[PDB]
Amino acid sequence: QYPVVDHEFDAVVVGAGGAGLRAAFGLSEAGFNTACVTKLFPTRSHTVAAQGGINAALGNMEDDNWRWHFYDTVKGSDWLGDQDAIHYMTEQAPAAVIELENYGMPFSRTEEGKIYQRAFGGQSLQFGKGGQAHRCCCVADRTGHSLLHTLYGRSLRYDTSYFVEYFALDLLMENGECRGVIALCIEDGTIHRFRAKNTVIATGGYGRTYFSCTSAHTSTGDGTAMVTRAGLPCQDLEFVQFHPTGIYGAGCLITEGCRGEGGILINSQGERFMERYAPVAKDLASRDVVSRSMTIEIREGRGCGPEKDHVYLQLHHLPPQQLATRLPGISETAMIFAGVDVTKEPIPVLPTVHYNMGGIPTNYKGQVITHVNGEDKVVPGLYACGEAASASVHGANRLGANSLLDLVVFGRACALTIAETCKPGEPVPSIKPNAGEESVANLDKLRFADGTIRTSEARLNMQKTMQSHAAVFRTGSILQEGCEKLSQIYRDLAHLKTFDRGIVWNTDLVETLELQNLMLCALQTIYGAEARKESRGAHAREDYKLRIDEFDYSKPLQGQQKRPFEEHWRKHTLSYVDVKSGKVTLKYRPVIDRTLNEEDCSSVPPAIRSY
Amino acid sequence: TSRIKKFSIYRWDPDKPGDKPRMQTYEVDLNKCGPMVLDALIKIKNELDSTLTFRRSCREGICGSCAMNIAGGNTLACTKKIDPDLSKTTKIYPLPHMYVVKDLVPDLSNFYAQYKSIEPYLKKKDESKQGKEQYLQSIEDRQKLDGLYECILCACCSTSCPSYWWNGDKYLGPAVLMQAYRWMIDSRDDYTEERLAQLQDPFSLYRCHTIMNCTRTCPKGLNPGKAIAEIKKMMATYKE
Amino acid sequence: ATTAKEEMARFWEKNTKSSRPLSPHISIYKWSLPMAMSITHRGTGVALSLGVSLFSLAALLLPEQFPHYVAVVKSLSLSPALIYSAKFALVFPLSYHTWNGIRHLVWDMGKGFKLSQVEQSGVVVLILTLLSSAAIAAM
Amino acid sequence: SSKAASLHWTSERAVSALLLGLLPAAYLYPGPAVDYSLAAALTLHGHWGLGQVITDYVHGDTPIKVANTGLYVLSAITFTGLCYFNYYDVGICKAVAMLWSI
Ligand SMILES: *Cc1cc2c(cc1C)nc1c(=O)[nH]c(=O)nc-1n2C[C@H](O)[C@H](O)[C@H](O)COP(=O)(O)OP(=O)(O)OC[C@H]1O[C@@H](n2cnc3c(N)ncnc32)[C@H](O)[C@@H]1O
Ligand SMILES: CCCCCCCCCCCO[C@@H]1O[C@H](CO)[C@@H](O[C@H]2O[C@H](CO)[C@@H](O)[C@H](O)[C@H]2O)[C@H](O)[C@H]1O
Ligand SMILES: COc1[nH]c(=O)c(C(=O)[C@@H](C)C[C@H](C)[C@@H](Cl)CCl)c(O)c1OC
Ligand SMILES: O=C([O-])CC(=O)C(=O)O
Ligand code: SF4
Ligand code: F3S
Ligand code: FES
Ligand SMILES: [K+]
Repeated sequence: QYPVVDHEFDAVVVGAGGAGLRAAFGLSEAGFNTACVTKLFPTRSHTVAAQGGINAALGNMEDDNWRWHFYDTVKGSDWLGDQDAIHYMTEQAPAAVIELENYGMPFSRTEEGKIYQRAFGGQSLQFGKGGQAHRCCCVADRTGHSLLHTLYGRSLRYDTSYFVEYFALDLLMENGECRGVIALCIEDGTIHRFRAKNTVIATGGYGRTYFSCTSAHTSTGDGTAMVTRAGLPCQDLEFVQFHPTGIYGAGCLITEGCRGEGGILINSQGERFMERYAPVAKDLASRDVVSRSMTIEIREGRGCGPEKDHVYLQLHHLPPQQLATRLPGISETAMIFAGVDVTKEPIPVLPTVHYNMGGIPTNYKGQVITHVNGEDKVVPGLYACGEAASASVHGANRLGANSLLDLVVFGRACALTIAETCKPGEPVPSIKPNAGEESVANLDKLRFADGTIRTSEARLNMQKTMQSHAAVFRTGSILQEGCEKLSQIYRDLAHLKTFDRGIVWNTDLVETLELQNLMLCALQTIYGAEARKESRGAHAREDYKLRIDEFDYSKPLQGQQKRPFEEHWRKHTLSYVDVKSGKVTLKYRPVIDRTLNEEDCSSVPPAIRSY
Repeated sequence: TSRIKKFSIYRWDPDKPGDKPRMQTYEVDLNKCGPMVLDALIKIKNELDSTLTFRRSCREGICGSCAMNIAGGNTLACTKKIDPDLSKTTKIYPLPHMYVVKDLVPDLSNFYAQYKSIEPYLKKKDESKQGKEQYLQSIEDRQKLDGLYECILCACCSTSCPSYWWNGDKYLGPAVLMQAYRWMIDSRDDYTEERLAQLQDPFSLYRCHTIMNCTRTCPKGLNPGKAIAEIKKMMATYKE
Repeated sequence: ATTAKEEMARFWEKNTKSSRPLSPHISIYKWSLPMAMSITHRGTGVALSLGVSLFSLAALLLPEQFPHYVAVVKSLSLSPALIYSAKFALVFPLSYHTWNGIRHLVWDMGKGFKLSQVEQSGVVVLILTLLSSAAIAAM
Repeated sequence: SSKAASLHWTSERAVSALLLGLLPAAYLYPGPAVDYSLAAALTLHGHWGLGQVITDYVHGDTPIKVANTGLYVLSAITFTGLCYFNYYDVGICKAVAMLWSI
């Protein structure tokens, strides 16, 4: 019933954020005829809203070492991060940031003419014993805006065939190998099949699974669902980062750079309470510690404002020249969305869903992996990078200014791994003539949905269920109730009711297709949380408040019996969904503890985590 | 226990054979709605009319998707406060003098193409050193970019210029022109003269008559009118 | 892999043959004082230019010279209120276009582009237009 | 020359300034020196000004040339009639004085 247009490229990228763009023209830079499919215009991607900056051991502000950034990221991940990927990311960090500046990125400058760097949460020198680090390269507080527009402008110099306002539906799988993607052209309502030897997924996160998030309306986890519908696993989806300072009301982000320049958090009695929760790092601890600290201050009765449901971020103690130079963007945002003059009054903030640590499991080369019988096997022809991917360089808690680094580092890695593995112009894999017809059938069904629950109502009950059942502090009984209610909502997706019977810019149908994707991500997030019976990073269980590793790393390892793999939790969660019934099946794979070179970068054993 | 605010929204459907452009009226209780117009558009789409189509994403004024004509002026719906005067009906149109794909969604393909035509990226004459060491730039030379790089490409300024209405095919408009100026004065760019020679024609730059509607409507507080005048000053002084 | 020239040609070729409407502009956009003062500068320019050319054509085509028509008007003994109406109505567009022309020359030097200065300079042009049109029309 | 567009823009501001400077010259030093300079400046400034209105408003290769050709004829006759008025009649400055004496 729908006209089908078939395309054939050497590689197809799904996404136009930082990671998608960097991989898109990186492939054309390698002589590959590459297509870039994105449902938004590239500069509208959520990357444009990034503020804090991007980490790199440039050494512009003090003597730095990329191995110190490695240690910070490994400790930050609470030892759920694959150290081989963290090694690769932190060592390439100076080269990636220099590459962005050479592209024309207007970084803030120092008196020496080099890139300006600020302090950020959980960054230290001398392997955690040398004091606060300053390795967050930033364009004032509009870093992601300038990063995305610089990358987009750079991509205009290559033969990358762009497909803007195309909504990717599913992957074209055959014999465990990805043959490309099927998508819907929003402009003219036609279905498109993109055949390619290699496919990269860089579609962002799924922060919109909750009621309050700093994410954009378009961060719906569409590439995470395409993988799940393809029968492939997702990894660590229960680890959701709550940014400490999300503005009260609209949930907009107030950058962590505010605390890096001198901003502090105060409660209802004006106490800098982070001096009590983390005497060393204070307001610059890890985000999972700060978010849990702010939550306890509100829940115990020291909240700010009329309803006592938030706290204050104080910046008015800083000189006004520094605010206008370092934090101009949040100064205007705090006025528009909160009527606050940052030079006179603090900002009302509270922890808000921000970033998804979990996603599509990859190796350090960007290749999507599946796990069968304890052996990581690469999915041929499938790649992933950005927030949609689970390297996992972030483990159980991402350090601030590491995602923008992840974007450009592993976006380029996908292009590098393809350039060495394959040749441009090789015979494109032939798909069967009816490939993808089940995606079209699902689209036409939702286009004429006429049940009793409209798309806006089903999306709301999901967001409220996730918000009150998989929040900061979690418990077993509350997680089970959320699972039982989220499975019921998923079953009630058969009662969907849509009104727009069109096909050209049918955002009613598109937001329903995004709801199918959001539900698949939300199911694995709360089911992976109910099973994980420990506390690691952002996943804090009030009934299992301990971190359970293979050893008790708080005591001498000499004379300790190693816990079996099924008796500890230092391991990734692998989630599966039968999309018909909504059943969630969980598996587990070991955390990669080795690095790329022990002589160059020593592996950090698990230890007690404090700030 | 309510505050009924009226919105009259431009409607057009390319899927209906024979549908003529029309205005539809929606009633919104401001007590159950956010402060911004995009909150009313989302509330209407979620509860009143799910066929209403519009671009949105960041809902914080940084991505530039929700550019439209609200109460006679181009602005971002996500940062445009709702007029609480319940006597006046807020009239919502697409961006002016633009081909309408559907409802409030204009075709920005020409706007995007004009931005690509000026080559908006760093160009050095010795690019054999790209990916080695960070280019040096003083704080003072970096300050010259303040007010220019914050452009979000919302097309609120270009779609408000009358010269862009009459000659949008060959006049680049204040958005692209200011970005062309953003790269002319970048101390790290070596193609400054080449970027001025591209504007040696009666249409690309010199259709601006300093009407200054572009600066009035920019939701970022930028001044594409002043940047165009700085381009004109450079055009008349540079040597080959 | 299309260049900007091809994207522009594709834009016009696609839309000019489509059934998409052109969004309203003239009938819906809100006016402002600088906007109304910019077109008035164009209107007074077109009026002055065609009034000079009408005067130029009259020199080549009228059978009498200028001192004759000056004597014809004086003999009619027009009232001062009617003489003042023609003097003011003739010097007003020249006065406006002159003051707003200096304002355009100030813009061309890159000065006075802050939006609050654009409103200031426009209001200054208006009062100088009325002052210079009332003084000259009294002579 | 490849800088024709920027030199035309500069020549316009030069004539606008000169035309502005002839208004005090006509009041202080009326005579054939200012008469023919006004006839020259008024014609050139008006010819370029009406050319910008045509460029902004007239579209189509034939209607553009039709409008621009009629403008050259208008300006040529306008300059010839003003110079005729300055040589065979009282002149521009004297005419405004006689007109205002009414
Ligand atoms: C929300 C946020 C995140 C953030 C930040 C500030 C905010 C408000 N500040 C950061 C910072 O200062 N430093 C840092 O390291 N990280 C910061 N973050 C997190 C980070 O920015 C994000 O994780 C990152 O930007 C994600 O980038 P990525 O390139 O992976 O994805 P994206 O930029 O969100 O764009 C996704 C693209 O995918 C396309 N897409 C999505 N679905 C589809 C379908 N179905 N079909 C086709 N294309 C699709 C979109 O078009 C989009 O371009
Ligand atoms: C003879 C020649 C005469 C030329 C002028 C003729 C009269 C023009 C009248 C048009 C005035 O139109 C009116 O202008 C004013 C000032 O720009 C606008 O006001 C604007 O600026 C003010 C002051 O900052 C703010 O309230 C706000 O930004 C906006 O309303 C108003 O929205 C518009 O409705
Ligand atoms: C000085 O040049 C100009 N100055 C103007 O004010 C101008 C105009 O603004 C009007 C004439 C155009 C028309 C009335 C629409 Cl845009 C109002 Cl809703 C216009 O079209 C123009 O030429 C391009
Ligand atoms: O998420 C990050 O990496 C940092 C961030 O949004 C901030 O600036 O607070
Ligand atoms: S100059 Fe202002 S209005 Fe124009 S595109 Fe940029 S941000 Fe938008
Ligand atoms: S409104 Fe248009 S005419 Fe020039 S000063 Fe701005 S681009
Ligand atoms: S939605 Fe991003 S600017 Fe309004
Ligand atoms: K992730």
